[PDB]
Amino acid sequence: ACGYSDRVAQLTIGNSTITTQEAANIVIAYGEWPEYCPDTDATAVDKPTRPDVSVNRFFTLDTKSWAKDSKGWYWKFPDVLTEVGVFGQNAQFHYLYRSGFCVHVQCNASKFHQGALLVAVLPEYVLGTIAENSHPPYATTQPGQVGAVLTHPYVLDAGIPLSQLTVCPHQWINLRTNNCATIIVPYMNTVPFDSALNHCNFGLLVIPVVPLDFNTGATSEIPITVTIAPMCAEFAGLR
Amino acid sequence: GIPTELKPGTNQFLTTDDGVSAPILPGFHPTPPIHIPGEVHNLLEICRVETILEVNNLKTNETTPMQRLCFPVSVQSKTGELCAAFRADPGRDGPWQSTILGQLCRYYTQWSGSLEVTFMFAGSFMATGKMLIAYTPPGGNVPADRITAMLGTHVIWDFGLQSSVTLVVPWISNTHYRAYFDYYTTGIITIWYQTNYVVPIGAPTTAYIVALAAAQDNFTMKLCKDTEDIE
Amino acid sequence: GIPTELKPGTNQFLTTDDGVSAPILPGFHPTPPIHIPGEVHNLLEICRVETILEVNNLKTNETTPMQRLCFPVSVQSKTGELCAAFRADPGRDGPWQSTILGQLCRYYTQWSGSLEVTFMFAGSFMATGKMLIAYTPPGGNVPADRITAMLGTHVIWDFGLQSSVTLVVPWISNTHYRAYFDYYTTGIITIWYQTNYVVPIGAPTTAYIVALAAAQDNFTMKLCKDTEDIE
Amino acid sequence: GIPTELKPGTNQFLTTDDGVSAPILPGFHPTPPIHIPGEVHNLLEICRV
Amino acid sequence: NLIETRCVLNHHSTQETAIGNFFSRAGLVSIITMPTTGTQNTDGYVNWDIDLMGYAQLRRKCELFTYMRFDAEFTFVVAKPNGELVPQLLQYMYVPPGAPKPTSRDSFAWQTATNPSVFVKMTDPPAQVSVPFMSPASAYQWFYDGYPTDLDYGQCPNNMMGTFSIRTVGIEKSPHSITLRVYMRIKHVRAWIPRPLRNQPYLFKTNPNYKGNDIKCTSTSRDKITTL
Amino acid sequence: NLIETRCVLNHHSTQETAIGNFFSRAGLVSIITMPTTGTQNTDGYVNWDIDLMGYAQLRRKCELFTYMRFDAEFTFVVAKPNGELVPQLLQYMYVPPGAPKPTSRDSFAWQTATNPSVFVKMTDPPAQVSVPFMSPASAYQWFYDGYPTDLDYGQCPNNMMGTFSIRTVGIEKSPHSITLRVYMRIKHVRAWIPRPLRNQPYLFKTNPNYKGNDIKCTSTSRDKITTL
Repeated sequence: ACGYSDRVAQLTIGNSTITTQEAANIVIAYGEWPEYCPDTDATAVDKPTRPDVSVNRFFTLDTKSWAKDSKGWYWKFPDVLTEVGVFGQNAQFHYLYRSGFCVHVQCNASKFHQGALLVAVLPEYVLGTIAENSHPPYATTQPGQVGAVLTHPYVLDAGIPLSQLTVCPHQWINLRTNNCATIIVPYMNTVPFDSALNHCNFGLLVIPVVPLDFNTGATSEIPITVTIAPMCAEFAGLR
Repeated sequence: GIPTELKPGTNQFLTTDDGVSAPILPGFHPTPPIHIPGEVHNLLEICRVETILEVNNLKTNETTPMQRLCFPVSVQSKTGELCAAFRADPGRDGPWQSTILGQLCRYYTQWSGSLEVTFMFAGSFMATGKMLIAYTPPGGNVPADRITAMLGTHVIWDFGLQSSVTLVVPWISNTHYRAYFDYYTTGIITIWYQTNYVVPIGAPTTAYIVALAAAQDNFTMKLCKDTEDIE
Repeated sequence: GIPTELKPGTNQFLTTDDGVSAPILPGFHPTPPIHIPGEVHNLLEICRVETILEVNNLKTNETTPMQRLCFPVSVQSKTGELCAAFRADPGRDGPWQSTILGQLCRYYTQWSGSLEVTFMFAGSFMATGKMLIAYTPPGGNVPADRITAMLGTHVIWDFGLQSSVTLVVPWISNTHYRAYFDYYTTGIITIWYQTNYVVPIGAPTTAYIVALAAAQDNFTMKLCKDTEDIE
Repeated sequence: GIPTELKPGTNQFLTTDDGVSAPILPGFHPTPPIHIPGEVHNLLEICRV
Repeated sequence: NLIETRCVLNHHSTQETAIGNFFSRAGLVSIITMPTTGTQNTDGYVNWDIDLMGYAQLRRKCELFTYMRFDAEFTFVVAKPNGELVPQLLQYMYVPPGAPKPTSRDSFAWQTATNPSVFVKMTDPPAQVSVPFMSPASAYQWFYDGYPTDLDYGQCPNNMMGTFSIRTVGIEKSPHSITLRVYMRIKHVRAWIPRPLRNQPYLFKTNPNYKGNDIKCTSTSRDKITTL
Repeated sequence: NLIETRCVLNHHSTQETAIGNFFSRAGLVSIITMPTTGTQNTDGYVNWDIDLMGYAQLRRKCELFTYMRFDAEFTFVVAKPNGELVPQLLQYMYVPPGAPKPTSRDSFAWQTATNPSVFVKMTDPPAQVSVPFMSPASAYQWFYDGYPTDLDYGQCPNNMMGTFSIRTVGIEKSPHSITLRVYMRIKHVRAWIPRPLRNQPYLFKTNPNYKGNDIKCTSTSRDKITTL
């Protein structure tokens, strides 16, 4: 997506402004643009609230630190912004929710660092455990803003090969060239509106496939910064 | 009534017969469908997607599998020495098993078409050097030295200029049979060090290459058969 | 004769198969029909009819059931106190069981649409006062006091001006399953005393409210299933 | 052949079923009819007497 | 319970709530048993008058309307009491209304051309037959607020649909016991004048009498009118 | 082996790789056994909830996609345990979702008109029936990253397709033991959002849990990265 030899740009959405290089090397998940839900009898008697206020803006999550031994990270949506800002209180008072997302993963490293991260979106990212029977805890199924760390990245903590994660909307971040990925994700579900608190429509994974390396003396931890922006977010309280 | 004569095959149940059965619930109107992005129509759509090849599938890796996803290059390696080698056998065992393509090939008996393998270099932006990629056609002698490989189908890849390069396996075919033997017509990809790994002071002296592969458009398969990948 | 092959399903009797049987009496001409007013074509025609809700379904009523048909308001009640409360769950047990709608819902597995509840005040023409009706959306906290209820979807009803008022439940849904649990998305209607009951000398200090309810046009149901209402 | 499925009622003999049976004598040409006055078509003709 | 998740945001088809779909499907309306010898079978035959108010399930459904008109499809599922089938020839005879019913295993009734009969082997697949709209009136009526001429109140004989007489064929009695299940399906339904749904247990087939000491409430109860 | 001769120089048909052809063919989805007397048969009936995640073979094929929509054709191949057939009348009843399942060999459930039932003799050719798309949602989903309200995680009840209740007809128990094979064929398939192929052995029907001590590699190994 974004790398060296790209004109720096300053994008602003609301009271937020991020400086990120303009690289029209964007990934549009499954080939579709986020849109406002088609008509349905439910919200035909109770229109869906479309708070364009402080909801359609740049939420920049806390920066994660990538070291020589990091295993990878993952966040669940919409969970990640459930405990944050007006997207949070807007996603809690309303029974039904629906939205899309512009996801922007970004790195800051020197040219003497090396590594490669795979950024992918996996719809309905259900997790497993080592096992006896025992469905994973609520603290690792819905990690929140902080996100969670993969324990067995090779099988994505779900018994499926990482080697095949690319059949999902992905984008590589090879420190050698580009330092940032961008992915546009549209709403995907078996019904127009779901609960923003019960179901997590998908997961964002950032797994280092080629480990961070550098010579002793250089900053030992590379910062990975995730910025999220809801697109065409709708809420239906039913009243 | 109408004079009819029951012919052989009457009363038989063929698991592959495609008939029409009585609807168990005639009054039921199934919930109507909506739009869900990403609908798949043919498995080949999936096969055209690059997945990671486990070229570095060593017996010593098994306990740290994450290392199979990429192999390395380093300064110790001398100009002209062989870096890695594997053949283009999607269906068979080996590196291809990790790819989505090789996994789907097991679900079929025959297949044929072109393949494309992509190599990505992950090392420091300060590193430079040239690797030689060579495809040895089916029924051909694997290159002995860098010089012979150069005389065959090859690609001089300078990762100081391009961080990635793609090779195209022109044509492979398979006709899986029993006696278990594969009528697999397939070449051998060989990666050579054209130059040694060059790097300045301050940069890692060991970097990694990631290999991705996928079937091209002309790739097709026939005759289904449940896999042996599960138990 | 015509070569035919009997396929699986031959000789079976499916209670839901819709075939054609031989007329037992071919020469008989059934008495012809005439016009009878009130022919019904779809059960939903019946569901759109307001029936009485037994909001006052107390355990102490059972022996004098006629009292369940209406609840009361009085002077003793203080401004702001909760009068009554029930949820909008047609299919489930409770007040809705008395309505024609709730009875027909048991004859189906799924349903969804809007509902409308009407409140009628029966007290002396000399009485006046205001009641606050509030609908708390599904998955919402039932109002704690009059003031919070007021902040949500509500209706200030002055029975000194209107003897009747109608509220509309925007949307309810159900997906009845077993394990017995209802995937019932439904709100809570709460009736509050905005003002106390005001009346002059000579008029009863206790009057009654009657509650009627019905499904709106967008209401629909699917998947039949014999009820559990009889034995 | 043509895929058929025998439905309930197969092999039954209904005394009121009105089917077609095989002609026992296909080559026979029944003596042709002539005019006989007084043919009756409906019993009600008799009831009006 | 009341799990408030998974909200159906689409309207379903109205076809499902149509009178026809509501009264479709073949249901069991009777179970005749003809043992070799026991209580009521040194006879060798059975007379089942076609009765709908048999199963309270279907009865309640019909008494939602005052008048109804329809055709009926009958399917005869027979076999021995344990489910086994044997090469037994049976005869099912439909005795219309106003016609004489068999009074013995060999009455003349069984030979009467006007009583349509269907012969089938217990091995053959279930026999199936359709009975039309028999009433002399424009519709069957589950309620008659008059007298057809007291103990004959509410009784309307114009709903009489006929009788089915079952028996094994042959001059000698059958060696096998037979358990026959009669299924009925209502075709081409038409209903008029909707009425309140029965909320009291049924006491008799022919009348709305209800237990007047134990009058059950239409709905369940709760403590306070505010607790929910 | 790798015999490099006989090279297929023609492209095959793409029809073979189409979602439909990949999920066609009737496969065995269940084997119910009803012995005269043993462990679970002093009952006389069986309740098999329709389950696809039964055979890992078909399950792996489905979990290649996130959402799927389709109709299902069921064929009932029954006979005694040794392959012999006898004149036994059987009944297969489909109990939709949200409907009450039989709890005894003679529950009222077996008479409920709304539970479609098919009666067939073990001698008659296999019974065949088609079940539609039951979910209240637009598609079945093999993965739900939420909770339907922990121990109820990943569990989506909107995939519930129904139950089949088998039993011999007749008031007395059947003298014969029955072994019934249930075949299912997926019709009109539609799939969405392709995902990685299961590479770890399955541990449970209802979740992706995998043995975390013995994590198997997607591919076999070799000595050097140059030996081939």
